[PDB]
Amino acid sequence: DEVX
Amino acid sequence: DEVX
Amino acid sequence: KIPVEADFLFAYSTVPGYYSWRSPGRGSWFVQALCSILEEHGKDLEIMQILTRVNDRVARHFESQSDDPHFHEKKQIPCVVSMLTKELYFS
Amino acid sequence: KIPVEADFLFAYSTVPGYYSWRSPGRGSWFVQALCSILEEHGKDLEIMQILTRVNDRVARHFESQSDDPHFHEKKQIPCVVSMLTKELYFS
Amino acid sequence: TYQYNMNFEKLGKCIIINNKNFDKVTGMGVRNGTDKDAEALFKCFRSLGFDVIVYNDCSCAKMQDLLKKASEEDHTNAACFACILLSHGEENVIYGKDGVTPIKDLTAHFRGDRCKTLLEKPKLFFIQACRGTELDDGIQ
Amino acid sequence: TYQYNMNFEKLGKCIIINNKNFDKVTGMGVRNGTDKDAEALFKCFRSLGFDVIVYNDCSCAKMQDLLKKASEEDHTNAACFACILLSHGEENVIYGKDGVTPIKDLTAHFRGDRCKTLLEKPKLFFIQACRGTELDDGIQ
Repeated sequence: DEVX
Repeated sequence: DEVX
Repeated sequence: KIPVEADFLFAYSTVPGYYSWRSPGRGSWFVQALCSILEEHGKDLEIMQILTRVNDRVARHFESQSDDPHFHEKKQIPCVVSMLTKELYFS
Repeated sequence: KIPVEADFLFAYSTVPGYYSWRSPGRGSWFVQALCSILEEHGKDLEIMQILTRVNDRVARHFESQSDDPHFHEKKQIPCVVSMLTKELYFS
Repeated sequence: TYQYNMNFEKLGKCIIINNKNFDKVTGMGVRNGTDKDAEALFKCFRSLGFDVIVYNDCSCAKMQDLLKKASEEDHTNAACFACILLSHGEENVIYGKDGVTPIKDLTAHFRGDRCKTLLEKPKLFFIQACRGTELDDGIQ
Repeated sequence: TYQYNMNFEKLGKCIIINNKNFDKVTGMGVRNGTDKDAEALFKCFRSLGFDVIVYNDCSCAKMQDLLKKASEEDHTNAACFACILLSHGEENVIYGKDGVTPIKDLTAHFRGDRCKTLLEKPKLFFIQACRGTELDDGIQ
């Protein structure tokens, strides 16, 4: 899970 | 007519 | 688990950066409109329907009148920010 | 006359100041939720009903899974900003 | 299933902050007409079922203390919470009688982790205040 | 009377900006998964009736030009306009491949005084992007  |  | 910022609603009288207008003899435009819509539909409309009708009334029924021509015939649109997760009825 | 800022709607994936989460294998949380509600109700619900249900799905169905424990079990709530003056159906 | 649960003992608290007079150091003038706003707002929210409290000409310390103590009350039997701010403002900021305080700090008291008895319940904030000094010239 | 008039020839244009790969100067990494987002978004907005065009890995000048030329088209037979931005972001700003541009400057092209064929018509903007670097820890 990655963030923008 | 006035502004806040 | 639930987000700490969920279930907030902000009903702003105007959009970011702009003035908000107030009649000294009849009160602010946004409050005038909000309490007219609430008296007729506060118990039978959802909160986003109420505030959308307040957006329309402020935008259509109100126009600035000032002696200063820099502040003459100005308009206003309110601004709803919703983090709600459900529909909201006062019933 | 009508305000130049009227009839805008901003459907943000998260609230001001916060991260937005994206699964690399199944896409961003907000888009995942937005396209499930739209495929099921895009033509029979009002835009604020659609976006409110998207707020609920993002807030309840998604939780961060990261190897980094500083980014583990994190939540997200989207953010709707409406200057609309009417109800909106894609129908 | 898609509506907020309204089967509670009370609809909830409604706090009206009615700021009309400001210190001369702030540079802000008197907001004539705001008493008509507060009178109409308390009658409307009392008619909805809210427990309405009206505060008048508050400082920024009073406004932060009001909402922090309201955040710390027990809302278990309340369905929702409402707060109405009538004051001067600039962008992201609301005026007390003695200066400015950020709106985000006023509303953060009711976050999920800082007000557990309003969790999963709607917290409503109605803000009559300026957000800058731009004017909408309009178009026909 | 309370709905937007939808009796037009077209539902309207919908512009999807899908930014996945960014220049090394920006410091931002690849947004894996955004292709599944844009394809799913393309099918759902096409199914609504929108005329969807997807632009990929856009600069801040290209994003401003896309939205300015869309602002300058004739929308008389369209009911609404939609724009979807998928990119990296910080507060108030959206990332191009080569830097950041303010979201307000992207959307101001469609103001009432700057795009008369969308007057009294809804202009919708869906923004999948970060708005800062705070995390929501949640609460049980």
